[PDB]
Amino acid sequence: VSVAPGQTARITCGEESLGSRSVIWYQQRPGQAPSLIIYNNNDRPSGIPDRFSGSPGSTFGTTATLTITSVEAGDEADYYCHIWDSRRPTNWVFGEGTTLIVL
Amino acid sequence: NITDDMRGELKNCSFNMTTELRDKKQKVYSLFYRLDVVQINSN
Amino acid sequence: IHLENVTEEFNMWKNNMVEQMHTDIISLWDQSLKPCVKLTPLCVTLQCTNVTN
Ligand SMILES: *[C@@H]1O[C@H](CO)[C@@H](O[C@@H]2O[C@H](CO)[C@@H](O[C@@H]3O[C@H](CO)[C@@H](O)[C@H](O)[C@@H]3O)[C@H](O)[C@H]2NC(C)=O)[C@H](O)[C@H]1NC(C)=O
Ligand SMILES: *[C@@H]1O[C@H](CO)[C@@H](O[C@@H]2O[C@H](CO)[C@@H](O[C@@H]3O[C@H](CO)[C@@H](O)[C@H](O)[C@@H]3O)[C@H](O)[C@H]2NC(C)=O)[C@H](O)[C@H]1NC(C)=O
Ligand SMILES: *[C@@H]1O[C@H](CO)[C@@H](O[C@@H]2O[C@H](CO)[C@@H](O[C@@H]3O[C@H](CO)[C@@H](O)[C@H](O)[C@@H]3O)[C@H](O)[C@H]2NC(C)=O)[C@H](O)[C@H]1NC(C)=O
Ligand SMILES: *[C@@H]1O[C@H](CO)[C@@H](O[C@@H]2O[C@H](CO)[C@@H](O)[C@H](O)[C@H]2NC(C)=O)[C@H](O)[C@H]1NC(C)=O
Repeated sequence: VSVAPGQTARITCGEESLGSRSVIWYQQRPGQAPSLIIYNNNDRPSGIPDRFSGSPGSTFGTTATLTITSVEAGDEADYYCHIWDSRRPTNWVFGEGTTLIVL
Repeated sequence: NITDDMRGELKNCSFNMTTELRDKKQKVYSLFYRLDVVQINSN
Repeated sequence: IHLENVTEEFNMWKNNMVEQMHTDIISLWDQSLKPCVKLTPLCVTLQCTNVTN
């Protein structure tokens, strides 16, 4: 998955939505430990930058996205989604990785 | 204990019938007089 | 129309016409059903499970 620098990329991960959901986005640089990005659907902890667009949780029958704007070479990180639905049981494993290949 | 020359006034019959559902069918029996059944045409 | 002096007694408990109202609503309910479909072939063996939740 590749776009030009300074741009926005679109990253999706996992099943279609069923009910009200809470999503969690984690990132991981290669060789290093994992790391948080987005803890609620559109909320991020302090000390973390903006320009990370998440999806609202109210929309039914959609797919969770993740939009990265003003990208750079440091943003080359393996990504991991973690969904929590109010209809499906608890996922004890993480979603599929979507590696970014920056320009 | 029927004498052979006299005939039965009662016949005893069994057959199939639908139950309350549509899939099950059951086997049931009853009595009838001779003036209500006729012969369709071994067995 | 309004009236003066004349005074009558009432009784809600042995009052009539409520009985024919309770008859008439039942009869209207029954008349509103015979042009609609029967559900005879629906009584059948059902294979059931829990919904996804
Ligand atoms: C989906 O269904 C599961 C049922 O397995 C839900 O898991 C339940 O999660 C709650 C979270 O509060 C657990 O409650 C905790 O229980 C301990 C027991 O002492 C209590 O001390 C804690 O304060 C807390 O209340 C609950 O145990 C757990 N169920 C089982 C069987 O372990 C889950 O929340 C449901 N929803 C989702 C979105 O997954
Ligand atoms: C004609 O009518 C006779 C009686 O007038 C019916 O015969 C009866 O059919 C039942 C079928 O369940 C028999 O019951 C069985 O009896 C044995 C005897 O020990 C028992 O071990 C079984 O567990 C069961 O209870 C009953 O015996 C039988 N009557 C006689 C006198 O044998 C019959 O259904 C009718 N239809 C025909 C013959 O097509
Ligand atoms: C009432 O329903 C029962 C059950 O559905 C009927 O029994 C079925 O009767 C037919 C003809 O009598 C049987 O066909 C025969 O099969 C045997 C071996 O399978 C074969 O040797 C014969 O040549 C003939 O093809 C059938 O198998 C039998 N089914 C069962 C489950 O017993 C019965 O005929 C119905 N009517 C009455 C009046 O009892
Ligand atoms: C039921 O009753 C009839 C009537 O009696 C029996 O029919 C007889 O059958 C035998 C042999 O087929 C004849 O010799 C008799 O003349 C018949 N009787 C009449 C009045 O015609 C029949 O056999 C009986 N069945 C059973 C099982 O008892």
